[PDB]
Amino acid sequence: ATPEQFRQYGHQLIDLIADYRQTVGERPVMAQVEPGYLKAALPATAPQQGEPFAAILDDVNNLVMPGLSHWQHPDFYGYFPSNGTLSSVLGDFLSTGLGVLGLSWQSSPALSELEETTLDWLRQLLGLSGQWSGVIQDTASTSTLVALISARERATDYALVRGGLQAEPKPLIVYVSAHAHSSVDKAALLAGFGRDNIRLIPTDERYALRPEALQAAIEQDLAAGNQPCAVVATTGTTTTTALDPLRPVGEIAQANGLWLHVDSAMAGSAMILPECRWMWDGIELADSVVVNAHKWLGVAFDCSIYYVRDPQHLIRVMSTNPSYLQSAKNLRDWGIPLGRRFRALKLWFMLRSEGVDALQARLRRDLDNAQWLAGQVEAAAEWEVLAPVQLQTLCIRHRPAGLEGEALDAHTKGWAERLNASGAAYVTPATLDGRWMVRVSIGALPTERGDVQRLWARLQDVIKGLEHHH
Ligand SMILES: *Cc1c(COP(=O)(O)O)cnc(C)c1O
Repeated sequence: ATPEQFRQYGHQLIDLIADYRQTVGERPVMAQVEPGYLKAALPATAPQQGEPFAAILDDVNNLVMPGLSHWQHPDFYGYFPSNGTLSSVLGDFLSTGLGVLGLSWQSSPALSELEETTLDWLRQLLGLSGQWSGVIQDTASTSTLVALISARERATDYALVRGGLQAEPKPLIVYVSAHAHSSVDKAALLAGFGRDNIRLIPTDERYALRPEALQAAIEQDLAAGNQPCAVVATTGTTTTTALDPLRPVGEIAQANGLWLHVDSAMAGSAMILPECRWMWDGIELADSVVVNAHKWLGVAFDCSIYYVRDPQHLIRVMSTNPSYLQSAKNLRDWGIPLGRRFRALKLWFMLRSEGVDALQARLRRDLDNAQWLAGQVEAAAEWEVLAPVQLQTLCIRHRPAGLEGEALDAHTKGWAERLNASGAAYVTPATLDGRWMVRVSIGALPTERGDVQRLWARLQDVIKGLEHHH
């Protein structure tokens, strides 16, 4: 397309996306197609000569829109939100249409310097001290790998410029809560740790790891000749949004020379709320922390924030130059990819356009709406909440009288799959304590108290065999 062909196409697409965001609630939250629907519906080869853009858009309405689960939906409650404020979407347009790449400062100064400013902007909004400095990764997954590669490198004296992992005399252990996200385990394994070497630490009544078990596990490996390396604590676990206690775990990791990396992907955003930073107490004792501004806060995916107190050790590892001294910026050296796009446009536009006053009320909205639905669920007979509601996620279940064990597990994913298939809401079944339950994660951008009331009505009715279509 010419730049003005593109501008005739630009305005048509701006309109299509504006009507989507407007009328999204009118659709089934989750896709109602079958595996193979699109591949069967598409050509088998690329076209030799270009095809008109109206042809695409037709295909976009007629083939692509029915095979979407809608994350930006008032009735989406699944997983954790993947929140896409239209101001940040407007930042992403500009980053793509500009076309620049950061391979170095010189290859575009405005990209790196903006990212430096906006990350410091948010560092302050989260309540973090001045010793913290951040970079945008693509995902928490990558971020925790960065942090476990950082952990490895600290405990092995930068072996990567020598024999690397296989020349180390002692197994490097990684200690995580038994409710830590599956990305934490993978990251260990991609950094070479071995499943054997990852000890899951048991949890408490509130599914938070017991520091007493950590220090038990840690003494036992020293009494085995293994070499403890790193702890990974989770502030807001995926199942129940449990809250690892980071001050006792941070004093342990400090007393034993281990890396404390904190996985605050989901609940990190709440730390712009001053009333919620009890959840983060101890975090100043941590070596790294990751928050997914592309989750709840509302910047469009991808935008994963990683903060270290020792950026000189990050640069040493990722630039594979351990002789480096900070006192004697190049985001190249702050993560895996040597090239980045202008994702700082997204943070900049959202932080500005909305304002910290809007971002605070929204998150406090999802917190307040999750206390409301927990109060109905507690009091309705036959219904129960299985975990504390310290964030905006509820672990709920319905209990027919007499119905225990496997049968109930079937009853629970049955109605969970029936509610999802109706189109009224999107919920994520998940296991807790060897039993199946159902998660309600409240925080999609347009989810307000009216929508949550409805969800509580569809939940009751789906058990009585009543399902709602649009
Ligand atoms: C979502 C999440 C992850 C995964 O982060 P990605 O950005 O999807 O890679 C890891 N840990 C926690 C606690 C999360 O909520």
